[PDB]
Amino acid sequence: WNDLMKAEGSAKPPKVKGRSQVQPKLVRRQAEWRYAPLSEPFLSSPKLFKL
Amino acid sequence: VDKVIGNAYAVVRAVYCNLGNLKLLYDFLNTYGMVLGVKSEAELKKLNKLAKYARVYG
Amino acid sequence: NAYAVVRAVYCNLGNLKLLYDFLNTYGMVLGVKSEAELKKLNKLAKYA
Amino acid sequence: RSNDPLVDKVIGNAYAVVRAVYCNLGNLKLLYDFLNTYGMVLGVKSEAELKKLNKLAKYARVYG
Amino acid sequence: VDKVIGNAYAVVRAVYCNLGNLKLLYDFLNTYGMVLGVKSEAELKKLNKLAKYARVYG
Amino acid sequence: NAYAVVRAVYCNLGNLKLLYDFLNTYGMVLGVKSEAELKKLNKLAKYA
Amino acid sequence: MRKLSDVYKVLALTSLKSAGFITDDKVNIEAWGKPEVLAHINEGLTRLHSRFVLRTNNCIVEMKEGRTDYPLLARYSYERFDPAKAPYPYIMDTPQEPFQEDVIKILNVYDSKGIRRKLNDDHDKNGLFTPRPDVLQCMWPRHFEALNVLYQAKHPELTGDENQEIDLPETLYSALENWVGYRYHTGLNTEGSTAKAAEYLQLYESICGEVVDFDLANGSMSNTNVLFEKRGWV
Amino acid sequence: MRKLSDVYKVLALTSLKSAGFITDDKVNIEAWGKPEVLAHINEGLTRLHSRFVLRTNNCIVEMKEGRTDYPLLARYSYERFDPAKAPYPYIMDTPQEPFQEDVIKILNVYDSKGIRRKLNDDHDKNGLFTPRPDVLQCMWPRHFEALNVLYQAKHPELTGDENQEIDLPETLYSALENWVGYRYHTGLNTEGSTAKAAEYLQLYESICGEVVDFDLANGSMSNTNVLFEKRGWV
Amino acid sequence: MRKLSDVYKVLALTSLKSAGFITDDKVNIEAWGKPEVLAHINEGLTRLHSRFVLRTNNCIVEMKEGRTDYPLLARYSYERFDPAKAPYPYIMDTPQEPFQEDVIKILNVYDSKGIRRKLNDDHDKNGLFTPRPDVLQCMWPRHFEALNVLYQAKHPELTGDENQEIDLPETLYSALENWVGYRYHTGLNTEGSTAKAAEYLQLYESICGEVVDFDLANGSMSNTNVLFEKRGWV
Amino acid sequence: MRKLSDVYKVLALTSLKSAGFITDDKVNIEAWGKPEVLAHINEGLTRLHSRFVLRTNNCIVEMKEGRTDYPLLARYSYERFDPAKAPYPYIMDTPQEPFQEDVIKILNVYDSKGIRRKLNDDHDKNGLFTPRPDVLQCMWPRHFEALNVLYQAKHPELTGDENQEIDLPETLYSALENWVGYRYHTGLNTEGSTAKAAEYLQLYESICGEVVDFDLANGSMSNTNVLFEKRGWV
Repeated sequence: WNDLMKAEGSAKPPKVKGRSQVQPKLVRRQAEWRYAPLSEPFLSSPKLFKL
Repeated sequence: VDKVIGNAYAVVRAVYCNLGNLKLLYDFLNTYGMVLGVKSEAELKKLNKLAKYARVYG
Repeated sequence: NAYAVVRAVYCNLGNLKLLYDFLNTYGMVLGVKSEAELKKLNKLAKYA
Repeated sequence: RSNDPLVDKVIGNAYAVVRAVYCNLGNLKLLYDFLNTYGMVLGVKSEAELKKLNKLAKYARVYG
Repeated sequence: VDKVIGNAYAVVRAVYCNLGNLKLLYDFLNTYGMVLGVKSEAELKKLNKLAKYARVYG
Repeated sequence: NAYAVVRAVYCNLGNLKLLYDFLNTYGMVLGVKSEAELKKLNKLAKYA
Repeated sequence: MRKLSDVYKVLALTSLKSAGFITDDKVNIEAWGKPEVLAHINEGLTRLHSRFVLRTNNCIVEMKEGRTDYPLLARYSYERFDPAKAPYPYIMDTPQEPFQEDVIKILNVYDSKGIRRKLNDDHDKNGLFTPRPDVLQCMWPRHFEALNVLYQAKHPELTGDENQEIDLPETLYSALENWVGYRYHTGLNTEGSTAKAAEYLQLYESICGEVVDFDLANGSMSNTNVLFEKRGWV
Repeated sequence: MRKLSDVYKVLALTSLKSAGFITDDKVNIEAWGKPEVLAHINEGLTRLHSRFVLRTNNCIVEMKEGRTDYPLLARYSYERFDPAKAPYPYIMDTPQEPFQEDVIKILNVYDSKGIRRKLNDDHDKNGLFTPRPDVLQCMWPRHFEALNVLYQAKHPELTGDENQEIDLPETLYSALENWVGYRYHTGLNTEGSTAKAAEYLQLYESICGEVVDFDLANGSMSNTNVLFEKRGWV
Repeated sequence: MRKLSDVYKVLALTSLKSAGFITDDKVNIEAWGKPEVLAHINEGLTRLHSRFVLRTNNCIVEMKEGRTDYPLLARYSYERFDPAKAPYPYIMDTPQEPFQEDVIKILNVYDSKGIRRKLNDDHDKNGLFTPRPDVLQCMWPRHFEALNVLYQAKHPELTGDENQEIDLPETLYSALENWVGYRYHTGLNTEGSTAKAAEYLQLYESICGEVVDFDLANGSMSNTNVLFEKRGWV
Repeated sequence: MRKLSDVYKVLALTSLKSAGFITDDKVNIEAWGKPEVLAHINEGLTRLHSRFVLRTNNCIVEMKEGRTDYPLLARYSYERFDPAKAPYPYIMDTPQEPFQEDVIKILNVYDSKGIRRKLNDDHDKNGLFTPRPDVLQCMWPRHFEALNVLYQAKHPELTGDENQEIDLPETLYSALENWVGYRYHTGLNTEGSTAKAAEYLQLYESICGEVVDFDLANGSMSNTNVLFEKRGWV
């Protein structure tokens, strides 16, 4: 999963002369469009835990 | 069993790995003069090139 | 190197044939001068 | 992974000699071991080389 | 080992770097008159161009 | 300069061949006038 | 399945009718041009057996250790072993049906285990390359193997015996005659005979076109689409 | 695999039938035109072996230090070493199959380690340029090397012996005859013979077209698309 | 690699078969037309070596101070120095392979340092202009320099010796004959011979077209796209 | 670089083979038609040197005060000064390479300072107009000036000496012969000879087309686009 995230290792495109080796990071895009909405609830109040 | 490097190549390699022993045997045959026994003249004619001495058992 | 092994075998093909023929032609005369050890010779030992 | 085509190219028809040798490594080793026992008569040219023999020489036949 | 600048070029360069020593050897051969020994006339005919004096061991 | 090195070797090819032949032809007569030092000559020293 | 004797007669009445060597009874060919006609029938069948798939035969080829190149000649067979030009026999044929050296194109080769091996596949271990049409290069002669080689075949060579039977479809005999006529009439180098050779040769194509326009030589092929289920496609 | 003796006879009955040197038995060629016919068969096979890939052969070329240009002639081979025109032998051939100087086009060369080396690649160290069709320019003769050079081949030269066997597909013998007829009939410079030469030459193309329109000479090629998995494309 | 003696014989049997100077044994050419035939082979090879890139050779050209124009003739070479027409030698050739004055087109010239210098580039210091095909105009003869000049080459001139070997692909010998036939038959100025010359000349193009339609003379070229990485394009 | 003596021989064997003046040894041209042949070679080279850019030469032209029109003839040169038809010499040539009056088209003229001066530019002070191809009209003969005039050139006139060397590419000799044949055969005014002249002339175009279809005369040109950076375009 981590290799798919940053396009390296198993998901590393093979580099051959002449042709390109560009791999769009769709997994990383989807993960970054979800990191922020899931973290704000913990950072919105001056007091984190309410008992 | 069925070898992956080839059936005949296994045999060739096995012969190759034993060249040293065969080299010693060939050297011992070549330097130490050998006398051998032979049944007839045809077999005597069919002797190797390092056979210096022979004996025809008539 | 497969080629090196095959070439090393091939260049010694005549000597291999000579050794195999000598093994088949095996007729070296063995000196015993005694019947006991002459009877104790191997099955391939002809000529004594 | 098979190197057999190389053997066919180089030692193709005469592979019978190599196979016959391979089947006889044990016999050749036994022949050499018996050969080192010097249990035979050795042909020698002239008396001079008679001295030049192994401490284990057991028979000898000098020609001339 | 397998040289990167070429196998034969390494040899050529090695010979080149030692030209000075070979120059001294050639000079010593050329200026100091040399007498050499020869077995026959054919070998005597096959002598170098700086060999002024010879001796045929018959 | 690879060309300079190769050309410098090539222009001296005849002298290299002459030196190599003289090394192989090596037959310089060495004066000893004594058996001891004559027996102490190198293996390549013929003619004395 | 006619005989070469009958082919001589039918040739003497239709194609080689004005030929010189036609005997006085008009129903046979004189004994001086028979080598010529026989050398034209043999070429005629070879061409006909090349375009159409008329004779599909398979000859099994046993594996001999140390041999990778396996020429499919008749000198290497069992019943026609030639010790002067072949070290050991490796093809297998029965006495009633010996190998006739009649391989034009090799089509599909199976194994002794039932595994199909691809032909001329550069990236395919388990592939039998053919370095020349009548050869075979197996790169791994495994133990206890054999190769049923389905190949296009030509008619077995007509030696000259007038009792050898000819394997040709009855509808294609009007094309074999028009090719013998072409070969014969084109060698006389006369203007009248040459112009007749072209007509006989063109008629050969016309009959060889009507045979392929009506599927009289089994050229059309239909097979079940087994690829469909393998690629998924529920 | 016919013999040159048989080719003489089959030529005497079909193509060179009106030729002068045809003997009285009509089944052979006189001993004064045989050099001429043999010089036409040799050219005939060369043309046929050039268009179609009929004989693909590989000859390994050992590396000798200090030599980069490696002509693939027969004078540099082992069994046919010619000390007068070659300093050392570097090709490798067995006595039963010596090098026959039969390279038309070099197609694919591997190494002693299994690494394929590209051909005529300007920007490609590890590339063997060919400065002329029958040569080879390796720019780095590494230690313990060799080169299995897969090349298109021509039929070995026919010296003239009537027992030399000819490697031609049976379906292409009707094209070799039509090329011998062309070469022979076109040299007489007569109007009648010249017009026949054109017909024989055009028929050569027609038969050489039917052989390529039915894959009788193994011209069609299919290979597994190994490039797909390498460029990504999961 | 055939010999000129063999070319005489093969020419006498196929192309120049009806020619007058054909000797009584039919396997050679009389000693009065040999200059004529030799002058046709030399032109024949020149044309064949001009269309196709058959012989690519490089001859290094040392820099002599004060000289910018560097004609690539044989009078300026080392082994063939001609003191009467050349002040100093500047080309470099070995005794076994002397310069043969065989430059048709200059293709690519490198330096003694490995720097490629462009050809015919008006705005390009470090460019070697060629004011005429067999010349070279270096505008800055720097110290310790040389120029490996890769050029298209023609076959070395055939003096007339019957032991000189000819460098032609075996598949292109059927085109050299058809050009010798053209040159010979077109000079007789007779209606019959002229009409044969056109046929032989047109066949030259047909064979020279089949050689280029099958890549038998190494005309197709593929190279790695090194430009891609240089222009950016990550 | 062949000689006129060799051109006579090669012409006598290929093009002018049926010509009357061919000597009894067939390898030379009789001394009565040599002026005719020489007058055809000279025209032949002029045409070949006109279409293709085969000889690009530059001759510097010093400025003499009071003279604006500067004909580039040989009478105004230094080594060939003709006091009877030239008041003062202003061209500059060395004894080894004198001016040969061989200007066909003037292409590009520089100055003694390195400033390029445009040609035939109506609105362009600092422009050298050419009122006739072999002239030059500088409208401001400044002090201490000169003009390296790069021009298309023709082969220097062949006087008739059989030791004068001819500057033609080896691939274009099959076109010079086909033009000499045209000029010679077209003057006889006979129906047979005229029809041969057309064939020889048309072959001249065919060879002159194959030379331009393969860049054997250096006709294709590529230059760096220096205009790009000047017009802005960062």
